[PDB]
Amino acid sequence: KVFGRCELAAAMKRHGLDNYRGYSLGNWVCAAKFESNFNTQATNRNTDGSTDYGILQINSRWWCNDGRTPGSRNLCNIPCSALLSSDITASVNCAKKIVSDGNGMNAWVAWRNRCKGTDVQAWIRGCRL
Ligand SMILES: [Cl-]
Ligand SMILES: [Cl-]
Ligand SMILES: [Cl-]
Ligand SMILES: [Cl-]
Ligand code: NA
Repeated sequence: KVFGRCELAAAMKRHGLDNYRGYSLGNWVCAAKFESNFNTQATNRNTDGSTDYGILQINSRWWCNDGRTPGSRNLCNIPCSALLSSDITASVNCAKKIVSDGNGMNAWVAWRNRCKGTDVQAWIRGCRL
């Protein structure tokens, strides 16, 4: 599913990401924009053999099981395929654990490089939320 900008903001708020760990909704929408272009089916293979899945491009090295990342963990206790669903619940629940792991949203390199220190509120501006 490719979400609209305001549609995704509302779904993220629905699932309790707005201001989760102090990160306003616009940070999460901006991260999703640059990780996946709002596409829940996004996947991207990394040089280490791990794969990133879903609208927040959650990586199989630590967070989900895909059966093909040797030595990896599954800290969200989910198959990586669950992160590709049109329902964002699994991606949100896993993102909450990632963002709580010590480095905040810096865990998403694209957030650090493309959202951090910008006017992230622009990503939710105009939306009925
Ligand atoms: Cl915001
Ligand atoms: Cl594996
Ligand atoms: Cl949803
Ligand atoms: Cl933080
Ligand atoms: Na894994």
